[PDB]
Amino acid sequence: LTVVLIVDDHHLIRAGAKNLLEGAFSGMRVEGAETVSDALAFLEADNTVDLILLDVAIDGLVRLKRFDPSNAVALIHELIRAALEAGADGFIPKSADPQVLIHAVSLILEGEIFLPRSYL
Amino acid sequence: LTVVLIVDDHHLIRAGAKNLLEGAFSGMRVEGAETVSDALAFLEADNTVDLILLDVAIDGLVRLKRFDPSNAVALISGEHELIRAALEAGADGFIPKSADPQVLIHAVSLILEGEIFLPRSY
Repeated sequence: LTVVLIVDDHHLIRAGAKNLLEGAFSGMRVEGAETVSDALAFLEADNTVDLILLDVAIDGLVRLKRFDPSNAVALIHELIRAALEAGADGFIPKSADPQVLIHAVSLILEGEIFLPRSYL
Repeated sequence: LTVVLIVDDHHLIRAGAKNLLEGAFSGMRVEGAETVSDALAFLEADNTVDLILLDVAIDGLVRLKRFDPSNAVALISGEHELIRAALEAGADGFIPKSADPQVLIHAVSLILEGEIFLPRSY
């Protein structure tokens, strides 16, 4: 089972991501947290994940990597640049269509990085 | 997929329950929470579970049941008044910490089927 933790303070966002990703991927489970601090407590209690999608600040990213750099963390120019330096595995616009999110997640789960073309 | 949340501040106690339960039941995923507070945040976020195993205290049981009565909640306790208080607050079970692993499996089966486990002591 693939496990993605979405860390965002709007239920609509976390549920949209869950419905999308669980529908597109066969062995996929999406769990939610509302804050960085809630995500870190989830992670201490031994709950393992393949990827964290983290809402946007860089300090959240730093905290989550500090806990366990073996977890991919992707965010959802300066920001992008800063994120990458802290070890972000991706940056997905919230404006991006379903298909982009699905394929960016695939790539990131395979060890690749997704960035928006604006940056590139 | 059956989801059991273990609310216990002790890594080995969590991992012990996860290995045992996932080992015994084919459709089961065991998740952890450090404290009742963290368990209530996880649940408010709209993460769903089938059964909550709470380490022991009664207020925590009370909080969890007022929050989502549709969740079964059983106490796992290192420790008659206590059990009695628990049941009145609606606990679905009380499993001694010193219980044989196989008793935990069978208590979990019963609790999921809508029954109550209580130790013989009581």
